[PDB]
Amino acid sequence: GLFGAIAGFIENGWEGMIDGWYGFRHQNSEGTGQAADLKSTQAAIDQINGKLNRVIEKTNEKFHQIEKEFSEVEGRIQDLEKYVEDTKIDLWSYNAELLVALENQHTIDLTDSEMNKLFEKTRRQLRENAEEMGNGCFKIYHKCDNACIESIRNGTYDHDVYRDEALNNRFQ
Amino acid sequence: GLFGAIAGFIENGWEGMIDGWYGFRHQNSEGTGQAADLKSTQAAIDQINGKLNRVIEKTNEKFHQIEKEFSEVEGRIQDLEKYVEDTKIDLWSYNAELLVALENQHTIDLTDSEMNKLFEKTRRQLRENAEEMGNGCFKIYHKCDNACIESIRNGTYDHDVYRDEALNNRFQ
Amino acid sequence: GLFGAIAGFIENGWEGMIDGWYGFRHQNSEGTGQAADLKSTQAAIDQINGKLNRVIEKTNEKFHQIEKEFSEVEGRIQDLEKYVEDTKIDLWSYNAELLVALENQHTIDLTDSEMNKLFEKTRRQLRENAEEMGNGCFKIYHKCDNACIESIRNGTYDHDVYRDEALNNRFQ
Amino acid sequence: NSTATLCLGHHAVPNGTLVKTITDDQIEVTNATELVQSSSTGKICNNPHRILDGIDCTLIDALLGDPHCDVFQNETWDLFVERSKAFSNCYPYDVPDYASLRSLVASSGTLEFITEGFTWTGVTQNGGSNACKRGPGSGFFSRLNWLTKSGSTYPVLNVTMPNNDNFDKLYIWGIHHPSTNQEQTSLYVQASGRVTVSTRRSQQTIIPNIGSRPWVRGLSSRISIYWTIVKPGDVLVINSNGNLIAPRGYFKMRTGKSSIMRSDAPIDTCISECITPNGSIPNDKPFQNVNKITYGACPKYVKQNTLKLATGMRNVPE
Amino acid sequence: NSTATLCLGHHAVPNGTLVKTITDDQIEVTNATELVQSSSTGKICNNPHRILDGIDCTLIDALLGDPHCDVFQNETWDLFVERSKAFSNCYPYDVPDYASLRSLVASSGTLEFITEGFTWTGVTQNGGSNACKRGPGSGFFSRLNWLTKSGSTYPVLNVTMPNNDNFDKLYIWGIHHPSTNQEQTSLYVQASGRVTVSTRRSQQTIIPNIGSRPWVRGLSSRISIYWTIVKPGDVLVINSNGNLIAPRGYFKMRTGKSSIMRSDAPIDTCISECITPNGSIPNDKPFQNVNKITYGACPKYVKQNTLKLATGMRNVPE
Amino acid sequence: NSTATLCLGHHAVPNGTLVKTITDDQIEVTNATELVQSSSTGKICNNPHRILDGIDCTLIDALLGDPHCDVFQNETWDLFVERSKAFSNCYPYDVPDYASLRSLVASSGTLEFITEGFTWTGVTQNGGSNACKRGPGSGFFSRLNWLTKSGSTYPVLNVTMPNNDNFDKLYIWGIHHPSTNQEQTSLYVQASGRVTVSTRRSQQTIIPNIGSRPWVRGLSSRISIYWTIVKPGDVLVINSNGNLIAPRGYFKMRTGKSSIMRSDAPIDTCISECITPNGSIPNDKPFQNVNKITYGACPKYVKQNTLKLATGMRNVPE
Ligand SMILES: *[C@@H]1O[C@H](CO)[C@@H](O[C@@H]2O[C@H](CO)[C@@H](O[C@@H]3O[C@H](CO[C@H]4O[C@H](CO)[C@@H](O)[C@H](O)[C@@H]4O)[C@@H](O)[C@H](O[C@H]4O[C@H](CO)[C@@H](O)[C@H](O)[C@@H]4O)[C@@H]3O)[C@H](O)[C@H]2NC(C)=O)[C@H](O)[C@H]1NC(C)=O
Ligand SMILES: *[C@@H]1O[C@H](CO)[C@@H](O[C@@H]2O[C@H](CO)[C@@H](O[C@@H]3O[C@H](CO[C@H]4O[C@H](CO)[C@@H](O)[C@H](O)[C@@H]4O)[C@@H](O)[C@H](O[C@H]4O[C@H](CO)[C@@H](O)[C@H](O)[C@@H]4O)[C@@H]3O)[C@H](O)[C@H]2NC(C)=O)[C@H](O)[C@H]1NC(C)=O
Ligand SMILES: *[C@@H]1O[C@H](CO)[C@@H](O[C@@H]2O[C@H](CO)[C@@H](O[C@@H]3O[C@H](CO[C@H]4O[C@H](CO)[C@@H](O)[C@H](O)[C@@H]4O)[C@@H](O)[C@H](O[C@H]4O[C@H](CO)[C@@H](O)[C@H](O)[C@@H]4O)[C@@H]3O)[C@H](O)[C@H]2NC(C)=O)[C@H](O)[C@H]1NC(C)=O
Ligand SMILES: *[C@@H]1O[C@H](CO)[C@@H](O[C@@H]2O[C@H](CO)[C@@H](O)[C@H](O)[C@H]2NC(C)=O)[C@H](O)[C@H]1NC(C)=O
Ligand SMILES: *[C@@H]1O[C@H](CO)[C@@H](O[C@@H]2O[C@H](CO)[C@@H](O)[C@H](O)[C@H]2NC(C)=O)[C@H](O)[C@H]1NC(C)=O
Ligand SMILES: *[C@@H]1O[C@H](CO)[C@@H](O[C@@H]2O[C@H](CO)[C@@H](O)[C@H](O)[C@H]2NC(C)=O)[C@H](O)[C@H]1NC(C)=O
Ligand SMILES: *[C@@H]1O[C@H](CO)[C@@H](O[C@@H]2O[C@H](CO)[C@@H](O)[C@H](O)[C@H]2NC(C)=O)[C@H](O)[C@H]1NC(C)=O
Ligand SMILES: *[C@@H]1O[C@H](CO)[C@@H](O[C@@H]2O[C@H](CO)[C@@H](O)[C@H](O)[C@H]2NC(C)=O)[C@H](O)[C@H]1NC(C)=O
Ligand SMILES: *[C@@H]1O[C@H](CO)[C@@H](O[C@@H]2O[C@H](CO)[C@@H](O)[C@H](O)[C@H]2NC(C)=O)[C@H](O)[C@H]1NC(C)=O
Ligand SMILES: *[C@@H]1O[C@H](CO)[C@@H](O)[C@H](O)[C@H]1NC(C)=O
Ligand SMILES: *[C@@H]1O[C@H](CO)[C@@H](O)[C@H](O)[C@H]1NC(C)=O
Ligand SMILES: *[C@@H]1O[C@H](CO)[C@@H](O)[C@H](O)[C@H]1NC(C)=O
Ligand SMILES: *[C@@H]1O[C@H](CO)[C@@H](O)[C@H](O)[C@H]1NC(C)=O
Ligand SMILES: *[C@@H]1O[C@H](CO)[C@@H](O)[C@H](O)[C@H]1NC(C)=O
Ligand SMILES: *[C@@H]1O[C@H](CO)[C@@H](O)[C@H](O)[C@H]1NC(C)=O
Ligand SMILES: *[C@@H]1O[C@H](CO)[C@@H](O)[C@H](O)[C@H]1NC(C)=O
Ligand SMILES: *[C@@H]1O[C@H](CO)[C@@H](O)[C@H](O)[C@H]1NC(C)=O
Ligand SMILES: *[C@@H]1O[C@H](CO)[C@@H](O)[C@H](O)[C@H]1NC(C)=O
Repeated sequence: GLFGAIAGFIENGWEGMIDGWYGFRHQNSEGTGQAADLKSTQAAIDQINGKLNRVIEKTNEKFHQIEKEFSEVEGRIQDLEKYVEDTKIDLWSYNAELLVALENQHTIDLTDSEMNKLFEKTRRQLRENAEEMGNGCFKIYHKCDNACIESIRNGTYDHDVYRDEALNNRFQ
Repeated sequence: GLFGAIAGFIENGWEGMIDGWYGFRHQNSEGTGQAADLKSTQAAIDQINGKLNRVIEKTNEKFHQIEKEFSEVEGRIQDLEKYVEDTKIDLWSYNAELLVALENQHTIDLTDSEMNKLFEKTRRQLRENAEEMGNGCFKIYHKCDNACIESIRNGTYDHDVYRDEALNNRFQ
Repeated sequence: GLFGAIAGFIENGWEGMIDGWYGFRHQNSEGTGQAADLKSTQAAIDQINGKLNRVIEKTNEKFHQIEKEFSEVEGRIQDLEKYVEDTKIDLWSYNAELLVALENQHTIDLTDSEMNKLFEKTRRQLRENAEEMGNGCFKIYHKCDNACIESIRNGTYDHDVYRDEALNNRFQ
Repeated sequence: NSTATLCLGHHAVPNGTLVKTITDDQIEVTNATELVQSSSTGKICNNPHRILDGIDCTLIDALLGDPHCDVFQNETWDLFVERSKAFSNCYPYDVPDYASLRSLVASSGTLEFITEGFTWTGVTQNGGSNACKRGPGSGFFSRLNWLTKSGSTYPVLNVTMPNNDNFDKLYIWGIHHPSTNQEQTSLYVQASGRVTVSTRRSQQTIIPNIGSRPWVRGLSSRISIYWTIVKPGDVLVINSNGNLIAPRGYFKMRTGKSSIMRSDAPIDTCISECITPNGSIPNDKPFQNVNKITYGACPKYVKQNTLKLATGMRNVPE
Repeated sequence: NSTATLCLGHHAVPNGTLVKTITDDQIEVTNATELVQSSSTGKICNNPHRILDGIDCTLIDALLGDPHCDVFQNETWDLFVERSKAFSNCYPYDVPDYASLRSLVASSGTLEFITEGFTWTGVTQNGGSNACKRGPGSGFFSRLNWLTKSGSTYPVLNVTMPNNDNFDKLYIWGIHHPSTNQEQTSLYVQASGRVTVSTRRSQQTIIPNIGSRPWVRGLSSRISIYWTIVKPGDVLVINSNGNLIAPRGYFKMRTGKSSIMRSDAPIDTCISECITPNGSIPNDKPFQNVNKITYGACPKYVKQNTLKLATGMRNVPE
Repeated sequence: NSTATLCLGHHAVPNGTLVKTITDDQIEVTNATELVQSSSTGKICNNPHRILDGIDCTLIDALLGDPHCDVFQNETWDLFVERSKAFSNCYPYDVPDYASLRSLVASSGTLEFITEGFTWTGVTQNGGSNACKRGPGSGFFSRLNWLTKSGSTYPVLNVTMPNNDNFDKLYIWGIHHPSTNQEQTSLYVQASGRVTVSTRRSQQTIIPNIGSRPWVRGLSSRISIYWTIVKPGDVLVINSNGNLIAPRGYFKMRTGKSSIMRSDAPIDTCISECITPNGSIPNDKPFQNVNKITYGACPKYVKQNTLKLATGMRNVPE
């Protein structure tokens, strides 16, 4: 929510996306398509799984302790024991709350950061043949086929082949 | 302070701004103006009020406890009671410090993030008729009146009407 | 790691850099060079030193306490003392772990943010005479000497002197 | 001109507030809020709890039945307030395990006393002493009974009392430590006494200790005070052959929110939920720096004196 | 057309999960995980710890040697389970400092008892009582010895026992409080008794207390139970002239993981590492809301009932 | 060429350091710092605190006045160091509530003893015993007085002592438990003793216990040690008719930074502010893993052994 990609200039999510968490969707001169992006999906999944393994890892092992339930009324010692127990419980519940509160915020922020990173990388790939329309889509000013998009998806777009006709289409 | 908008490429704040937290200020062919932006102001205010309501919410209710002030010298039990009390106080003061330290950092960062989000949205609105001057201002390369700015303020700027004369003014 | 500069579109670090943490490296019409940037280096160093001084500052001072090692077997009171001691230790080790875990993440993120801030500032300086190549380098479309780069390094680049020939070199 | 200009910015104020962050220790923001309550009104307000002012009486004195503590009969409370000017004006006594009995009675919240019919055959009841004047003549505690010899003999007292109800019973009894060896045989003809109080799960036996002690209110003898708790279905038995301060009935035991607190602040007619010895404090802030002794829905005690939370952006003036 | 279009986006689901953050208290994500275990199977499983079911016996009864507790001889455990239907069916007794002895024996983990040869000259051993029937006749505890007078006299018992081994020894002894003053001189001819048990670093002396008490299982007398620990190199001495419940040997003391727990859940044949009075619970989650009394590698107890951790992005449906 | 090139970057090192973050457990940075101190020099340095080395004396031995503890008279300390080779070489004794007295004397910080003039009429003072040799002859503790019969009788001692000063007074007294019933009537003609020590707010009465005990340094009798605190304005009274170990004066009570610690590390001439039984450790790091027993401005004890804080950027080598 800090970078303004998810719930920002990206209006809403896609429910037809079942391969990965982030993907593309192109409208071409032959028909519509759809794909996924394994790189960002795996990055986000690895970070979230690392955090999960960090929190759920086991630490506690206690065998013999104090009495915590009493049946009669004695005095100073019993009052002190109940005080000790109650202090411990009240100090652990606060940690339990704060940890979850912090980690949810961080998880939301990192999942919002991956989307912006993917967008900025794609923008830097289409050097000066495309223009951003403000809602997440790019407008490309030359003619691609299904063999043009797959090159922007796996990092082999050669902008020096379409640069002149894009410059002629978008400035005149 | 992470995004570099407040105290970054924005030099200083405006003290003539009393409507909202973020706003515009235009210099036109008829005279100067000023306005505010309710969207970002309300977003930031809602987040800060939510955090405030999170921290100040009431949890403690204790009735009968141990003795914490003594008048004579007895021995083991009194020493143990003073130890218990002191441990509890020392463990709660640390939480009190850390909570405020973390929340101030997060609040500063989110108020710095809203400004960058507003700037980037405005940049995406003026698609290719404006150029950024690096200090927060935009330079528009066509002729607006007071009816042109109000459209960039409430999201109705139609860039296809001024695109040709802007392209002729900024490239030749 | 949130902004995608370090370990992102910047492949790897430079080991010939011993002046500062961030710097430039230009390839010109007369030969290669190298420099550093004191501004961002000092910003990052000041923030990290502030955090360090925050954590290592001294707070603890205790003189007389309870018995924590025993030689015989007595009963309720000794069990309660051992319970109190163990609870205190287990509650302080958790804080010790969480503090370091949070601060390392924040330090990595701020050192990644400074690099992106420097890059974006440099991009805003070369207004419309340069193009980003996607891997950290800028391509300038006019002819600089060693007196042209030093002006982009100390903030005196006047883009209105090279704008026409850059526009003629990069659009035709 | 053939162009325009549109600049963006934020707002600022002439004087901000200094707050602490993770890195910097003094940064300027446009606004902040305070999180530590550091003052009290000085008064103790009497809503919505029930406050009982122990003007000159301690709790044990009002329990045993001191003569000047006779308005605290059958009283109830939610918080007992003990002043520092309190004194005792009856027979000198002492309670082994004083804190246990004080915290046991305070946390119950009642002084309701039911009178039971004991039968002590062969002894003389209702003993008095000029150190505990009740009006114009001599007297004693109002909830205890001083048994002495009857004419020329003091038999072996053996009594029983069952508990057929469905609540606990609290019995207060005692023993009398004389001053000399002639004061013994002139009150209890046996040259040594003994007190045994028993249930089906416990027993307590006391032997008196003859000796001289400092003069307190005109006497050198003393009285030791013990207690017993009888649970439903059980049965109390008392056995003695000298030096017995007998009970007259039982107090009822309850469970809930009740406590005791030492303070000298006056009492007022406000509405407040947290009480400290310095007075009542509002509990709208999460932390507090007034006192570590509290009662009610209170904040938490911290060592710091000020903790400010930023509620605005960074202040960068012109 | 002479152009194209390439849009980016993320995935969404029809129904998400509500989680809490630093600012917002209810935000919708695509997935979450639960972190607080809030249920138990109801059974106590018997691996990999060693569970001993104290069906009708408490720990002190199985230690002293009650007649109906004769299957708990030389037993070992990792967790003793005390039921709520447990009762005693022998001579009425009472232990001063009961919790200390219970926690001392429970944390050792053995009832292994070695028999030592004591020599009490001038007295009659193996006393019985019809309140502790062992079969068809009268008996007593199995680890204690009731010494009475021999014919017409009761000499002064003085005995010693050294510790030449390399472990601690635990001795359990007692004293007999009679009912009347005629029951004294008919069992121990001296009109008053005394018991002194001493080491080279400690001493304990007890005097009996004659008196009437409530009838429990047909008697009004009682027995008080004391203990002593002898460390290597030391030596125990016992001195008495009446009212001595003598020991027969010593228990061995150990150190490790062992405890006691009150619960009424049945026992099963699973594998589980954490045990609560409600049963065994899995410990794959970091927190727990079942019980604050635990044994083994357990989670931690918190007051909350649900704490969800987000494991996905924010859900913004179409 | 007609163009140029300007690239930006950061710095890297050949070998970094591995740190933990919120998500990843092993990430490489260019530099880090250590936050847990895990070693000690082995010596105890003697500045800026005042260290007193209890070479062979425990605190109670140096308090009572043992013969080989006669250099610890009127001493003061900030931290008493008790070795493990310490032994006692005087009359065998025992202190009920030993830990209470040890922690009460240790936290005061003085052994300053003022001699008061008591008057015991009718008894013989300055008793000795060959188990506490002081030089070539028999002796006793240096701060206690052994009163025995004078010729053929032992009257009832009754003494008083007021407190007109403005500080507390600490009195140490005791009682003598004989071995047989003939050792009683040959030292105190009465066949039973009794000691009563009283103030205006308290009382303590002890009765001796005749019996045989293990031989320690050649005797089977013992001495029990009790204490009393007299506050300003009060008055102490002592009453007895046998078995009295009388005091000779009073210790002065103070309040401040003082404690006791068991350790065997030698003492050196450094400057250090934190002391552990393993020696003194520097306190420039916020945490510590040496010992949980500390004195002074120390770090805090944690279970971890290493915690590294990153002080640089991420290391991405060529
Ligand atoms: C064992 O040892 C103790 C210790 O000495 C003895 O006890 C003291 O016992 C005497 C016996 O009478 C006590 O004496 C009385 O003291 C009263 C205290 O008044 C004090 O307070 C006033 C101010 O309020 C001072 O001015 C005064 O000096 C005292 O400090 C006096 O008021 C009494 O006078 C009353 O009664 C007698 C008759 O008995 C009259 O003749 C007097 O005129 C006066 O009206 C009286 O003098 C003394 O207080 C005890 N001291 C302490 C510290 O307890 C035991 O007696 C002894 N036991 C045996 C068996 O001998
Ligand atoms: C000091 O004061 C105490 C208190 O009163 C006296 O003790 C009581 O002592 C009497 C003496 O015998 C006890 O009496 C016996 O009570 C038994 C209890 O049964 C009870 O339980 C049944 C149900 O289980 C009830 O129905 C019944 O009402 C009782 O509540 C009886 O079972 C006994 O009967 C047995 O023995 C006698 C012979 O001794 C036979 O004649 C009877 O038929 C019967 O078989 C017997 O009656 C009484 O229980 C004691 N009460 C308490 C509370 O302890 C002391 O005696 C006294 N000391 C002196 C020296 O006088
Ligand atoms: C009640 O029961 C107790 C327990 O048995 C009796 O006490 C023991 O009492 C005897 C009585 O003398 C004690 O005997 C003495 O033991 C000394 C201990 O030396 C021990 O240590 C050395 C090594 O240092 C060993 O070699 C030795 O075996 C012992 O273990 C001896 O040194 C004594 O010898 C001294 O004095 C006598 C004169 O009395 C001389 O004849 C000897 O030669 C020697 O010089 C002596 O033998 C014994 O130690 C006690 N044991 C314990 C464990 O306390 C009580 O006596 C009894 N009460 C009554 C009233 O009978
Ligand atoms: C990236 O995707 C493109 C899809 O267009 C792959 O290939 C083209 O590769 C096929 C394979 O023989 C050739 O026939 C086409 O002529 C190629 N077209 C272009 C425009 O290059 C390409 O191989 C993929 N690269 C990687 C690394 O996976
Ligand atoms: C946004 O602000 C503009 C201000 O220019 C509003 O309107 C123009 O609307 C008036 C209203 O009748 C017309 O007369 C003008 O011709 C409009 N000018 C242009 C350039 O459109 C507009 O209505 C506002 N929109 C919203 C949604 O508030
Ligand atoms: C920034 O660096 C430039 C390096 O080119 C400095 O100066 C030029 O300054 C020299 C100094 O006399 C002149 O001879 C050149 O003609 C200048 N060239 C240009 C293109 O301006 C400049 O002074 C530096 N500025 C600061 C503030 O340090
Ligand atoms: C609340 O009452 C307590 C009790 O008196 C005050 O505590 C003391 O402060 C004075 C002066 O600073 C010291 O001389 C005492 O030693 C303190 N007593 C303690 C700490 O038990 C406290 O200052 C009061 N608080 C306010 C805000 O009035
Ligand atoms: C686990 O067992 C404990 C012990 O009974 C249960 O605790 C009680 O809950 C009932 C009903 O809510 C209350 O009446 C009791 O007062 C509680 N006893 C306590 C708190 O000691 C507990 O509910 C059980 N937990 C589960 C999940 O079954
Ligand atoms: C500091 O001293 C303590 C006291 O001996 C040391 O503690 C022990 O470590 C040894 C060997 O690891 C164990 O056998 C003992 O059981 C430990 N005693 C305890 C934990 O009380 C400790 O290791 C020393 N620390 C250093 C750094 O030397
Ligand atoms: C401080 O702020 C208040 C309110 O904004 C203003 O009235 C006052 O003049 C300011 N004082 C100074 C010294 O800036
Ligand atoms: C600062 O915040 C408080 C509440 O947190 C508010 O009452 C006050 O008006 C704010 N200051 C200004 C100048 O608005
Ligand atoms: C106190 O209460 C008891 C029973 O509730 C009653 O018998 C008695 O008369 C009451 N005494 C007073 C003074 O109210
Ligand atoms: C909830 O989600 C499940 C699984 O995604 C789906 O089967 C179910 O139909 C959904 N129900 C509603 C009401 O959205
Ligand atoms: C949500 O996460 C859990 C594990 O955390 C996983 O088992 C489950 O499949 C996830 N939900 C979906 C719809 O994939
Ligand atoms: C208990 O153990 C002891 C020694 O280990 C042995 O002498 C005795 O016979 C055993 N008793 C039973 C019933 O196993
Ligand atoms: C480790 O770093 C040090 C200092 O930078 C350097 O001298 C050493 O050669 C390095 N060793 C390796 C194996 O990289
Ligand atoms: C790493 O940091 C420490 C202090 O934190 C410093 O002394 C050291 O020189 C640093 N390492 C390098 C290579 O500069
Ligand atoms: C100890 O101090 C007291 C009073 O301070 C003094 O009377 C006595 O002589 C001193 N003894 C020694 C050995 O210094």
